[PDB]
Amino acid sequence: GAMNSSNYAELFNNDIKLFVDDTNVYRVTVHKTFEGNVATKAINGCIFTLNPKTGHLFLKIIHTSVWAGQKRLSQLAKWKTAEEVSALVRSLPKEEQPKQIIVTRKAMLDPLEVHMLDFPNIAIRPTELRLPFSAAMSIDKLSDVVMKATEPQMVLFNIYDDWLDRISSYTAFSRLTLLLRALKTNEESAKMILLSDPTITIKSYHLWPSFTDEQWITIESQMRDLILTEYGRKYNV
Amino acid sequence: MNTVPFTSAPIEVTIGIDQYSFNVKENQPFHGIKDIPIGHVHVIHFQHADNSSMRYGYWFDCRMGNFYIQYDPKDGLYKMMEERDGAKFENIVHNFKERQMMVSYPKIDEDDTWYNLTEFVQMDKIRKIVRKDENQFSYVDSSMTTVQENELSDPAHSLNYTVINFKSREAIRPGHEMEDFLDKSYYLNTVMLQGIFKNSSNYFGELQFAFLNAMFFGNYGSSLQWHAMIELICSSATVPKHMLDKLDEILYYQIKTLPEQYSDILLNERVWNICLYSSFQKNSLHNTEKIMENKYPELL
Ligand SMILES: CC[C@@H](C#N)NC(=O)c1ccccc1
Repeated sequence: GAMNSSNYAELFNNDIKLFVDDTNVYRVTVHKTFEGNVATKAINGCIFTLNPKTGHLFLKIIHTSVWAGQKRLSQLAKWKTAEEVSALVRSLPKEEQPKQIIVTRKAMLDPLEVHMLDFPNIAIRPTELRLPFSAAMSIDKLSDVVMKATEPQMVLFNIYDDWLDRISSYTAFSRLTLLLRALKTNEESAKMILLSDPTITIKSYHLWPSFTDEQWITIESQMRDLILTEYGRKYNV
Repeated sequence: MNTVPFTSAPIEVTIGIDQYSFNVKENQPFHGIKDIPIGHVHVIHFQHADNSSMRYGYWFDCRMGNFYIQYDPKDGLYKMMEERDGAKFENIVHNFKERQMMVSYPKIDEDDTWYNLTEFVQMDKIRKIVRKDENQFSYVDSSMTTVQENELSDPAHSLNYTVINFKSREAIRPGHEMEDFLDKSYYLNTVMLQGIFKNSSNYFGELQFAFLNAMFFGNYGSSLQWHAMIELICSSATVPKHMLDKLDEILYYQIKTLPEQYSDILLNERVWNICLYSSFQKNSLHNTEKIMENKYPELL
């Protein structure tokens, strides 16, 4: 059924699963036309498909050309996500195919289920979690590859860098979700926190800085502070 | 005009014949139903005074043989049977009519209700949905499950309605996933009409039989089947004009006849609101929408 706080350690067991998030698939800027009407201009997007256990991210870049001449783009975005996830599964060896796919928005359930009719033994699930994966485009290297794409392209990342060498997946996913929650609540503060010290760098093959265990505790504290804070600034508490 | 005699009425029972019904008291001198219109299917049906659960009954066509009812005290229901001795049957019926122990099928001359509810229903198709080939008539009750229900347990006693499933490979062409899921025209016109049903009359006939089972026996799989066949048409952008116009008439008379206090278990809010207000055919059911809004505005 649906994924929630109670069945949360299921994410880190040994049944292959993917989160799919479609928030950033159809992205637009809204602007005024010469005539003073409003119009949208689409910008590149991405499907955020993530193995929460391994950290493996299958970032499918959605080039604006996909949208040309199409109508009802928000609804088509859902079907396009579903088509691309199903092509991804089909590309994978049988022993790598997920046993479950958890979608972060319930509107993706029917689209994915229809595209996956060929995989009756792959469970398509919703979740009750308010996961912050939309903030993925606040990760500079991810944003950079999406905006530079000139054609459809799959880029493969490990969103945990090398963290799993030192922490469990459960701790890795908790860290990720805290970083992304922070980036979503106040991107500027969040990024300030992450880069303040110029002596901590981001390896070329990594997404986040090379913090020590002790430094990650401090960072994690600072992000929690931020998230409680902005919650006050917003609710006045 | 044909006759369904009753051997006797040993138990108190509410007897229905098509959309008419009447109370017979325990061991009341009752010997059947006369003046039944030829040319239509019919359904005789029963609700025991003691046990109002398990309403049951028999679909039949008097052109297909001489049928009578007889109570069985072992199995404890009124059973339909065929009399093969035509002379014995005429004699029995004539005696009972002379003694006036028969109720008359009470059709008002102006009244086309039954015809409109059964226009496309044929006994030969009923018998393929209700498989019991040794009899010319077909038994249905409240509890019988459908073939599709059994996929989600006794196959001999099932309703073999055409399986319809909007999220199935049959319904969805590879590579037309979005197109076929949002516009079911393919599934309606090619798979179902051309492929399975052959023509819209067999389609409407199953649809009407599903409703009647749903209304008369509160059969839940039948109600599901009726709504599914409606939804498949309403969700198809391309439907022959003649089918839409006939659907409007079909549904109109079902809604008109559906008793008011049975509507909340026999009407699916989601399907009706979608069909009437969201679907491709939202503008093509003028009569059905008008009666629904005047009679069941709550559902909408
Ligand atoms: C959902 C209620 C349903 C059931 N079972 N129907 C009847 O009882 C009934 C009886 C006689 C005529 C019409 C309707």
